[PDB]
Amino acid sequence: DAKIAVYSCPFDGMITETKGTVLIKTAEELMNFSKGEENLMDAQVKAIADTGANVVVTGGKVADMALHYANKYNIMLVR
Amino acid sequence: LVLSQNTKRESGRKVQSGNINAAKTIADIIRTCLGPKSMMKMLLDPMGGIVMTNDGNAILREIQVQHPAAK
Amino acid sequence: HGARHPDMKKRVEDAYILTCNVSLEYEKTEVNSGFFYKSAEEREKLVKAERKFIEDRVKKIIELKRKVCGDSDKGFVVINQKGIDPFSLDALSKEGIVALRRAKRR
Amino acid sequence: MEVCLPNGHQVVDLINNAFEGRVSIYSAQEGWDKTISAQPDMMVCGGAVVCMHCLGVVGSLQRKLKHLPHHRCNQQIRHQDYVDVQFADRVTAHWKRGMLSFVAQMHEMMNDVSPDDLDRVRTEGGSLVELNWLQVDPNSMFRSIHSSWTDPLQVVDDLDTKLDQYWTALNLMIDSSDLIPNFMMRDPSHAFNGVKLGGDARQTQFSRTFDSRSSLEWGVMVYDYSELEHDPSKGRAYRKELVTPARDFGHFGLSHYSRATTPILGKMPAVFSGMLTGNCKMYPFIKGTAKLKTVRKLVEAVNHAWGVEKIRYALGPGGMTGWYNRTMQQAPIVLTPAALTMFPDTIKFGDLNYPVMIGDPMILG
Amino acid sequence: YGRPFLIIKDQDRKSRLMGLEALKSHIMAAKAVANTMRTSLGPNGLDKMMVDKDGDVTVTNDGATILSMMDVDHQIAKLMVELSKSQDDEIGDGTTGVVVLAGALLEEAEQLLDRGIHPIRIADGYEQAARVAIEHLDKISDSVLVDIKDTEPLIQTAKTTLGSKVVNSCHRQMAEIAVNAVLTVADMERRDVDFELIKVEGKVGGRLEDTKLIKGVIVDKDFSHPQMPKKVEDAKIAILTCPFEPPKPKTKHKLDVTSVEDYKALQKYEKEKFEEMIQQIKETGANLAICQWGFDDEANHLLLQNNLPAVRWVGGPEIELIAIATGGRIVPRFSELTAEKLGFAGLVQEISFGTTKDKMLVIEQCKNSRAVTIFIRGGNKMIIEEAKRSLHDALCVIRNLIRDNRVVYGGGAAEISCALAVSQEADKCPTLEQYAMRAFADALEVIPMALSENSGMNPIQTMTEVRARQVKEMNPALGIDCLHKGTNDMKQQHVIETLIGKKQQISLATQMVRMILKIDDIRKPGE
Amino acid sequence: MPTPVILLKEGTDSSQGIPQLVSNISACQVIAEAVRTTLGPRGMDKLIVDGRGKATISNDGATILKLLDVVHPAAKTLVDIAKSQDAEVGDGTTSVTLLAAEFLKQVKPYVEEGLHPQIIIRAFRTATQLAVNKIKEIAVTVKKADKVEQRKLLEKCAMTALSSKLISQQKAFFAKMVVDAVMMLDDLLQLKMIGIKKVQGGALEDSQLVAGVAFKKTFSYAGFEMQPKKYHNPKIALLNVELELKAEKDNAEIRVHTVEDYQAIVDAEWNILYDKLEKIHHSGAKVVLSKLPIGDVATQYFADRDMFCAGRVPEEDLKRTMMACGGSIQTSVNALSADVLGRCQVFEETQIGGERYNFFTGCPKAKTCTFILRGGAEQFMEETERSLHDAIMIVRRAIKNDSVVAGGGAIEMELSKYLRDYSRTIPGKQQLLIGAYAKALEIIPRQLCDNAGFDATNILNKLRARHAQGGTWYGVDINNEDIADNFEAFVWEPAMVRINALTAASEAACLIVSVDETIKNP
Ligand SMILES: [Zn+2]
Repeated sequence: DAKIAVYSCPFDGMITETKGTVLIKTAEELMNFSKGEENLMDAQVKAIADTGANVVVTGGKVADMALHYANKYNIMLVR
Repeated sequence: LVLSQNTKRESGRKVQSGNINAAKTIADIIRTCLGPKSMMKMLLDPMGGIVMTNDGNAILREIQVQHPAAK
Repeated sequence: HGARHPDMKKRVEDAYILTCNVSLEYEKTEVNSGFFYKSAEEREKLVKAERKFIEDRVKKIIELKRKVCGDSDKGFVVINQKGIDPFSLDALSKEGIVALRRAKRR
Repeated sequence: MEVCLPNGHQVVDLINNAFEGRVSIYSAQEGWDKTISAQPDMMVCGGAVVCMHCLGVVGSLQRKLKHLPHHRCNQQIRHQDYVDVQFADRVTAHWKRGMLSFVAQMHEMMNDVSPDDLDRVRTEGGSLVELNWLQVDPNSMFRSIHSSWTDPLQVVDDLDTKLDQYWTALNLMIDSSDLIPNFMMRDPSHAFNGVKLGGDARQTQFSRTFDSRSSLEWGVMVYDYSELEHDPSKGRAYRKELVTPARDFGHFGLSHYSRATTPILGKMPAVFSGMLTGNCKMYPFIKGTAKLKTVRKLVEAVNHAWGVEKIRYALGPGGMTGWYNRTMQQAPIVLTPAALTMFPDTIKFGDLNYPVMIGDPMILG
Repeated sequence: YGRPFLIIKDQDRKSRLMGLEALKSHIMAAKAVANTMRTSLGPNGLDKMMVDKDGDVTVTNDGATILSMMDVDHQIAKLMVELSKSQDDEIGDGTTGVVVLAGALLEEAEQLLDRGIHPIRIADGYEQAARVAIEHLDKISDSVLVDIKDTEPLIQTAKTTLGSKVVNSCHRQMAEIAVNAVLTVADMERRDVDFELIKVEGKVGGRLEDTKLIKGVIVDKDFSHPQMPKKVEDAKIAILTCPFEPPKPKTKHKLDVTSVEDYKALQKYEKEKFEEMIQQIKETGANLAICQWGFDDEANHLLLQNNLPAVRWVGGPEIELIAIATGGRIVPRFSELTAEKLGFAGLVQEISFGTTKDKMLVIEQCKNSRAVTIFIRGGNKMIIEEAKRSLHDALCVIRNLIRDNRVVYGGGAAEISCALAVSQEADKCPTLEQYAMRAFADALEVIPMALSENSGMNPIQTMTEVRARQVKEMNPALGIDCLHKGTNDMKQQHVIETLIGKKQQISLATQMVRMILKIDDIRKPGE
Repeated sequence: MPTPVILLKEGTDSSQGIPQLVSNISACQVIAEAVRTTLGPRGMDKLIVDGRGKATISNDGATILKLLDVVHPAAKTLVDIAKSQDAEVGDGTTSVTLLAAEFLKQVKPYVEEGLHPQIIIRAFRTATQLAVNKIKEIAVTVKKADKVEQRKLLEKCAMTALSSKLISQQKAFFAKMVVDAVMMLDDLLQLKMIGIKKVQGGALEDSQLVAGVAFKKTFSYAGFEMQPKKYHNPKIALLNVELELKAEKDNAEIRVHTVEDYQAIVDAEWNILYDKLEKIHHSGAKVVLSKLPIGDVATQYFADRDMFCAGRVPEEDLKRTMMACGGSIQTSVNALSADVLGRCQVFEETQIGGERYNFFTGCPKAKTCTFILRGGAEQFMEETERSLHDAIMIVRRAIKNDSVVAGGGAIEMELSKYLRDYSRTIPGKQQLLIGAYAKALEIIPRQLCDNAGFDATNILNKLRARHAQGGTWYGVDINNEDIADNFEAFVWEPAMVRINALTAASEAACLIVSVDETIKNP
């Protein structure tokens, strides 16, 4: 029973086409940002897995942690 | 390098067609030249003069060709 | 030219027509407007905000369509002289809306 | 293994290659593909490959390396000592691509002309194509800071081939129809000093180079031919006699004279080689001595990364410093595409008859 | 029918040589390389001088270097070139004759070809002959496993390995130089040793005898500040990476100063930071500091202001050589450094080694140190360069000896017994491999002939006697009286060599010549 | 000045018919002669050097053909076949060509007669069709039998596969290696798994197969020598994420007023990798491997903390490694767990040929090994690999199919006799084609005896005669220079190899036969 995931979307944090670069003003944002940067990607891919999707497809760019997460979730990928 | 070193060869239907084409050319350049209603043709010699005659032979007599069957 | 989506209806019995030229492709405003954020959460919040303008644009039509084509039988078609966002295309797609982009000015 | 510094010659090409955006760079993240920016681990200079952390020549082009090879690396090089050259090439790379895309639009719009309008303009004069400068490479670093120089390189194959094609084709359409570009200049030295900048053209601060200290996002600059365009005493006949390129450059199909642009992208005029040179090759109008300063930190880097006998070993007498100063005198030869020295000298119409403005690149009869 | 046709582009300039004519052609080429190298072997051998494309020169006896410098055009030659390169980094010298082994074998191999004999069997027998050689060789092999702390088997072996090199002037010293060097840095628990732990350092000038290994590390750097005192007795050492400047977070970072007090505090901080780390190191109790990167001229003086000399712009590998030799650590931070991480040594002193030059820095560490350097002085740059490679190579064989503590007296005795050992089998060979046997055996014979010819004696009058004694006697310890000493007991003459050296050597050679025999046809593109 | 209109572009060449067709037949015959000597236990190998000057030796003709940049078109088809068969089964690609040309060779005299090609290939398809099934009939399995270790035949297959390539005297050595090596490959069965290390120098008989993974690769970092190089029962850290202070992290400008805030920032910069390292040290691994570079500073910590680390690792060997110890490559240091942790019996790192290698194996649960290929010739390395790979892929097919046949040309002679008798069955024009079909068929031993320099005819006359009744697997012996049961002599080949060989050859000529003219465009 194959659960196929199809995305013209590339497998990366949805890059806003206009330039949002992180700017910080205090320290902890450094700690927080990349951690959450990881954290929500896990939440993104989990939300996918919550639906039981076992294979994901795209031609677009794949984020390494994202596939790292998919591998953590026993998921299949297309490129 | 084998046979005669820049001597071409040809064979078969292409050849036979070529002769036919060359043949067909030969007649038509003259097909108008016969009859009491014929035409009369004027020619450019190699050596400056002018010849006008209906008799095809002289017309052909003044013809330089490369195709052999034409010759 | 034709629709840019497979789910797009090839044929419609009764057509209600949208003639327009304003882009429903994304656009970013004419002024240099450099933004940042500090959170990747904002990054996604910045994702949704950017789309929202076109989101309303298409939203105005769909309500109108739904204000217009409350009946199921009627089919709704759109024509743009400029191009159309795929997300907008999807927006119409879920509503089964025929739309066309990039028409010659005449 | 032990490694040696590259010779000055290997540097010169890498310099020369850099201002053509064609430097081969090796990175752990991306390998040798520079589409996606990464910190350089190996680069090609001349025929050789060098470790960017020790600046010892770690290989050769023929050797077709797949990796930064293991060697006794001083690791004494920081990124900052060479990032400036890393800056110019990627900026060059982005610039040519934008320059590539722009000409195609004019060429596209040139060919989308119906015969009658060209027939009408050829006889009557008037605007034929006006490409909205708001459309000019709107996502690159020379138009908006939503981009950056680090941004992934727009993937374009046969870039020089297509650049050669579209320039030559576009010029022939102008050459055959003697049309009037508002984006061309008889001597790009004028673009920086001597021309009038009109209205909104005036903010321009010309760096004349590709460096991080420049603010390289800048407006698309073209000449203001509005006075010519709407002038009855400068109507169709007068412009044919004076304004069209072939008056000053010679006929595009029959001239070696380079054809240069207004500062379309990054406030940098382009230098297109003449058709009779065999190709229409594009260059930014940048002096070689400004090219050389891109390495001045690295020269110092070697000064404190390498021993003198090692430096003298690879650079010869004088080491890099005398080389650098010597190369500075030889930059007009060694860092100079000839096309930047092949512009016409007998000038009839020129560049100083109309101000440069910020506006739409356009062509009229 | 008959008419021209294209199979490969440039078919005109695709030349092609096939079969025996090609075979011998390669043999002809091979002999040239052999004859190129014959003179390069042995204490009486004479070494070659290469000229670089950029006009530089190099005189050397290491054939690997010779070929590495050699620019041939024949492809098989390059195979020989890399072949030696493969042997050298595998073992070392012996390369003095490695190729010479191959071609003479090939030279005689053609003799079999001249007998029409098919290469495949010729490939076959020689390999069998090769296996024959080694199992004979290691049987008659001596060992230095049986030896006590190996002080002067190695010295002899080093003495042996250096008699082929021009550095033989005082080679006894250098023999000692290496053996101390290797034993210090060796892992007997491992049977290996990394050559990185060895720092070769040769600066021109002085005599060859002025070459001196340094139980420590030498720095091609002077003092960070000229007023800092040249000598330092105590060696409380600081090893630093973070250059002595304001730290700058390498993510794109910048401050946006607005008001007066904004300026002042940073201006205030600007000096305040320097005092901090100046305090920081001072509190560590170190005596000397060293930095990989830059200094600020200000804090440099301030660092001089507290009698704590430091070193700036220190190359990577050496710093750890400093660290390990001191046993010291590498800290990237001021705060996180503590006295425990500090290096200690016996002595550090800069040396004005040049009469007219800038200077060098040496660290005469006095505790145990797994890294070490050798300092070479001498009269010519190339002479330095010859020494380095020669010295470099001598290290390997002792390393090679570390891997295997069983050796054989060199001087040509070893293989001599083998061909005899080979020959004895050749009678119980049976057929045509029988011819193959004596062929390779006859092939093997050349090396002593190379020696005695380079000895200027009658090669054959020598070995013929040499065999018969090793025929009459069973002692495989009679080589060539290379230095004209009436004793053939090379064991007493102490001319010795590791088992592997020859063992890999000929075994290497066999496989190559196998391929050499293996090919028949070549299609060369026209240049 | 009128001119006749040309048909196509000037110089658009055409040549049609018999003379056109035969030219390729000669051209194909030209091809084989460059490969004629090649295959055989006493066969041959070639060296070809590019116009670049990089020489290349080869014994596999397909490799040689790939070097042999053909300009004739029909020949390229031959070249293509090699790739297919090489992509299928390997050496005998050598043979594959010879069958192809020889079939064309004997057909050419009948091509002399203006025979419709469609007749010709019709028999070929049939002749091929019957042959395969007859081959299928005489296929040999062993799992039914008693005296086979499921590996013994594979060992037999390789020696047979091996006893032509450059290490032919070390087949009995390598055979065990690869058979043991292929044995660990279960069950993905792709070749990318096992690494090959063209380690320079050393005797090829010293070339090593390690029941694990190692690297020819490393790179100088600061303390990279300083940390211990022995790890007796280590726990394995495998990182893809780089380790350096935001060397290549997100593009980000920052704005900060208070100097101390700026103070705090760089600390926070360092606080990251310290936190990362804290994850790493607290993880319990001692060896850290990464495709990305490693910050020198962390290496000091690993070196200070008696853990090993490594950066710039190839992605490939990382996958091999993670596959080997079963550990999992990671990008998030926080989401770490010991489950993703490799463990090996031991870790080490060794010099070989001057080169800095890194050792770790003994992991009992690893479907991947690696090949240390000692060898003093640069040219040996790739060529052996070509041998090494070729051995691997075929025996994988051997594991794939319990189908073997004897070698030494016996099959082909066995085939020819069978068809030859079958030729009597069929009357008419086809019979000669069958007769020729069998006639070209026996080429294979003939090449052998040539490459052995033997009186193949007398052998062949002995061969066919003894192959009338006396036994199927009689065939050429090189050393005895005559007939022998090569099967009991363990000259054993997977059937599919020749099965595929003839099939591709059949279509080869069939494609070849199907051409009447050529058209050239500049
Ligand atoms: Zn380096």
